[PDB]
Formats: sequence, structure tokens, C-alpha cells
Amino acid sequence: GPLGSEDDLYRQSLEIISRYLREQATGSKDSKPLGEAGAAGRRALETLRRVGDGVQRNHETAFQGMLRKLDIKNEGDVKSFSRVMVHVFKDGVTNWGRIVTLISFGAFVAKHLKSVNQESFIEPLAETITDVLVRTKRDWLVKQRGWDGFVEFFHVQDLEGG
Amino acid sequence: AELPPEFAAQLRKIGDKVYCTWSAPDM
Repeated sequence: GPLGSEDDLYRQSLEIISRYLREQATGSKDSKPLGEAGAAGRRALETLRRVGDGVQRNHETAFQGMLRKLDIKNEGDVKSFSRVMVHVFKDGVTNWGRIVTLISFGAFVAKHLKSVNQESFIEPLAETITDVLVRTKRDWLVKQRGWDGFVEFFHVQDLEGG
Repeated sequence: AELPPEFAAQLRKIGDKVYCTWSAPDM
């Protein structure tokens, strides 16, 4: 529901990201329903899962290398995480592959935290990830139809591209 | 006990390659 400007964009995004990161952290191929993101949530969660897994599984060695290199364990670490995420777009090129990589990275860290039973840090992490990720790309996301444009881009293989 | 900004570069390079991999279909 529109209250300020792009309130809907944040909620839909947060729900999907929170769901995706928490889901993957369990280690199983589960998929829980959204409370607000019905159409966008299911379309985006399904795509984000397929893409997020493909990205992190392919560059798994690189992800794990950074995962072991990262000293992330508390709420203070999110400052660096948010900085790294925005740093990826420092050249001004907001490519989807970079955006999803940051999400797959978040999921990778979510799993790392869940593996040691530190869910208490996963919630604030997923929140910071969604907040900073969207905050620094508001206009770009709203102009790109949000998750609608996101799913279509990764569906050009053989689903809804042509 | 420190944050070496290699993740930023690594993730950046990964994103570029990933984007180029998803944009180009099996054609």
C-alpha cells in the first residue's frame, strides 16, 4: 500500500529476500508462502532461488574463500557487508548479475550463521541487506518494474524470453 | 579480525561474469 513514495517496493523486496535467505539457510529446498508478496513474491522467490543457487554454486569456491575470510559474527559487521554490496556498483553499472550476487552472498552468509545457530544475527543481516541494497538502487529498481523485470531477465533462457 | 576489501572486488567480478552468463542464452 502506497503511504510515502515507494513503500511497496521495500515490502515486496524484503519479504522475498527474507524468505529466500532464511529458506536457503535451512539447507533444504523449501519454499514458504509470502504474506504480501503473492504474485511478485512467488515469481521472484522461485527465480531468486534458481538464480541464487546457480550463482553461488558456480562460484562456490570463491564464496567459501570469502566466507572463511569474513569475520562476520555480530551486528557491527553489517556496516562492511552493506558497504561491500554497494561497492559492487561503484562504477555506476547496476547489472542484475551483480545485484543477485549480493543476494547469493547474503544467503551464503545466512547459511554460515545458521550452521552455528546464530539466527539472531541472520534477521538483522537480511534486513540490512535488503535495506541497503534497495536504498542505493531505488530509482533503478522502481524503473525496472522491480522484481517483475528481475525475473524476466533471468527467464530469457527458455521460459518467458523472446 | 579485519575486513580486507577483496570481497567487494571478488563479488564485483563474479557479478559481471554471472550477468554475462545469464544474459547470454544457450544459443
